Amino acid sequence: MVKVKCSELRIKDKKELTKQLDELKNELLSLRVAKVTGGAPSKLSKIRVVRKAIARVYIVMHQKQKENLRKVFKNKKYKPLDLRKKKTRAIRKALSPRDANRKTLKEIRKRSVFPQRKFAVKA
Amino acid sequence: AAHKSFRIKQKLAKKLKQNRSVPQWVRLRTGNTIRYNAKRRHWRRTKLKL
Amino acid sequence: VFLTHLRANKNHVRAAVRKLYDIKVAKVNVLIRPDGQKKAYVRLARDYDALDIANKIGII
RNA sequence: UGCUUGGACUACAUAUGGUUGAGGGUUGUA
RNA sequence: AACUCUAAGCGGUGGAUCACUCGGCUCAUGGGUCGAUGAAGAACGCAGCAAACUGUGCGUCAUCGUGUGAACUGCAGGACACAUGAACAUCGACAUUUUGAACGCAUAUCGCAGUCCAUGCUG
RNA sequence: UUAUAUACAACCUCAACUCAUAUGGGACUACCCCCUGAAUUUAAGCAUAUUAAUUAGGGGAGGAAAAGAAACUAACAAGGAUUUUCUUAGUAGCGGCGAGCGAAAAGAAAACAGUUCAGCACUAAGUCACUUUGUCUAUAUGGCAAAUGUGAGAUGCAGUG
RNA sequence: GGUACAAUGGUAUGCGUAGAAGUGUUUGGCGUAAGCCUGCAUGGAGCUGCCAUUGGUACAGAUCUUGGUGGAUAGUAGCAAAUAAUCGAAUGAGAGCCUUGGAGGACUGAAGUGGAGAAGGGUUUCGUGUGAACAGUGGUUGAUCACGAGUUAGUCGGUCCUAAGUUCAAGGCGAAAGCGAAAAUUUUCAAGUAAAACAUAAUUUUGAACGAAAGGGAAUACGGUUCCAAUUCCGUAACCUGUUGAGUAUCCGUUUGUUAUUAAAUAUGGGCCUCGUGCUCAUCCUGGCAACAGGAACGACCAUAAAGAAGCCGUCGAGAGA
RNA sequence: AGAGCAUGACAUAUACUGUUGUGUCGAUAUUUUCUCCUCGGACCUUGAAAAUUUAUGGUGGGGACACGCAAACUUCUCAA
Repeated sequence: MVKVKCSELRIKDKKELTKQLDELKNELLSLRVAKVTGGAPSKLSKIRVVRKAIARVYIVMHQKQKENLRKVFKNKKYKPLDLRKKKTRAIRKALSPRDANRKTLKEIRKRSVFPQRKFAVKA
Repeated sequence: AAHKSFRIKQKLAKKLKQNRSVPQWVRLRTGNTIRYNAKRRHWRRTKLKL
Repeated sequence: VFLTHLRANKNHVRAAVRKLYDIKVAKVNVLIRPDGQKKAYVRLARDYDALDIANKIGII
């Protein structure tokens, strides 16, 4: 065969991804039968070859659907907690810098009348 | 005991599968040092305390 | 006889072998082996004779 | 309706609102 | 050619001595990052042949994308899947079982629920 | 209204929810803050003392933490937040004045950074949070405006100070 | 003052796979001595003299520490409790074992050494294979070692209920941890509705949960079957729980078969009326004097009663098993 | 189901099985087993609880009507 590529799995449809999922599932079911009934080739080692072939149809189906939810939970505040930036717990709480460095009107008025002047000293 | 729980039967199962020898190809790998199994228990000489 | 997933509750195994092998079941019994794997003795009905079903599975 | 199977949810303490309310607690137009 | 004494030689028993060192220790430098978005920890599973360690979570000794550009090896088997990419790193994607602060109630129990959405069997 | 006999209202004190949104527990151990607090030991015995305002126990954080811009020194010709090192100094003091213990100002360095409230004759609540609607351009606990929609707010929000 | 060990800084135009360190030795020596140099033998990749400066720097002792070893001793240490084996055969490299089967003498003597369970154990079970080690003798066998397998439930248990008790719930308290509290804390803290009216309306607070494989607690037995499982598989005959469905406590006097008499028919009475078919009345079951009976014959809530529900020693009678 | 079972008479070679007979009377004593029922005793000792279950009673409320069509979460019988 051809190694099933995530690069070429991505151009498929929603139907063809889960219709390729069951027929690789059915192979692994038949190779699971043939492992203990004395599989007559020295190995039908397509166990690992189709075991990882379904992991990638899964990966591609799963990130074709989370990237679609991220398209719907654009423009809405209160997106799900999974489509929301797990950085660290400390970083998510600690005054989002859009008001960690906002300032009082008394300090914006001390700011605009005496700037640090730029000077040099010797004779 | 012949009336056990599900959780003692799975910890008894895992110590049962772990009571194999070392496969003998493993001593054919390159620069190998594993000779015997060092975590073999007998049922009659070392108890499990479960 | 099958080896099944350790968390399959006998309405799984009855429904699994219908979907996979196009049969019907009289009775399922269920064991958990002393190595820790769940068996399932799936007695078929009287119509689905298990020798026609065994060689179509792949076993003898 | 009917049994199974899968999923979402159902802890506590708190803040701010919302919503339903209690009280011969002070009062008011009648 | 009793046994004994002593010496050396040879053989044994033993594992010192010396020479090694992907390990320790000590000093210094740069950096600042866990967790109710489920941490640390635990448990059990997962490999063609594997018990441990290491890795992982039914997508289970791996994993998208990248980098590099021919291996992996104990033995098979395939690599026609460089030449549209092996094996490795790297890792930003998806994912992460039962647990655990552990959050329906319990738990020497895989015990007992509720509410709700679906499907799979009446009509 | 309230012979607790028709409503009606508004507050105030308190409830309830699988309400909307959020927040908190637990881990680590070297350093850090808050607490609690011994005895061995030494005194050639031993009780105060010492060990020690320490081991152990408890709690809380950060990449540092704590401290910090004077209710401080000095007695000068005066200095000027904090913290660290050197010196002061094993000094002044404290002590069965025994064993022992024991700082600070000044001086010399490293580094340097300053400020904000409450409370007045501010002299039109001049403020804020939501929510919705336009509409910016992170996959934004964002940006602006509209309705000033609903609330916080006169038991005091902003600006000045 | 001198000598051993290891290093660092210098130094020796040092030494070394043409054999370094180490070790061995009747090679020859030197030194009062610590020690040193040397030959040969083994060994296989590093090391030494000098000046300085050093340091985890020199062992016979510590009932020293770790390891190894000797005698004692191949043994007058010992392998003597639980009565006892013997014949012949086969297998085998080898047999007193456990290896087997046959015969035979014995023991346990059923309060057992028999047959099953609960704790606990965890694969030890079983088949085949087997070589060392282990079975304090042997071993052809094994609870050893290798490989393969094996544990089936609506009825047996768990699970459900509570006991003694326990864990938590904010009255509380404590610096906190947490009470080696037992909180009983706690505005409506709990229920209730083929669900209402001038409060919809009647009612209750000890919250909650765990804690019994011997207490309480629905339902199954036989015959057969395996190398290995059976109240579980197989056959046969039942049973319980839940949910639907069907049948079946009300098949009249009038008047169809029938002139009334009746027949279909738990089955009418009344008064009049042409009799009546006119009119009107009527079925949430019957029997027995009773004790109580039958196939059924108002679980929708309150109330009360009973069952669950019980100890120990005895006991006439009955049945079962033996 | 001369069931099944067991004892027993033949027949059929592993040639993949059939068969004929039996299984019947009486009566002991089991203070020594287990159950069931009865009736007692000792006690300044009086010998669990809850789920669960049933019967009754009560006020309302439900149904039922003869010229016949019915019924019945029906405490009845069966079925899926």
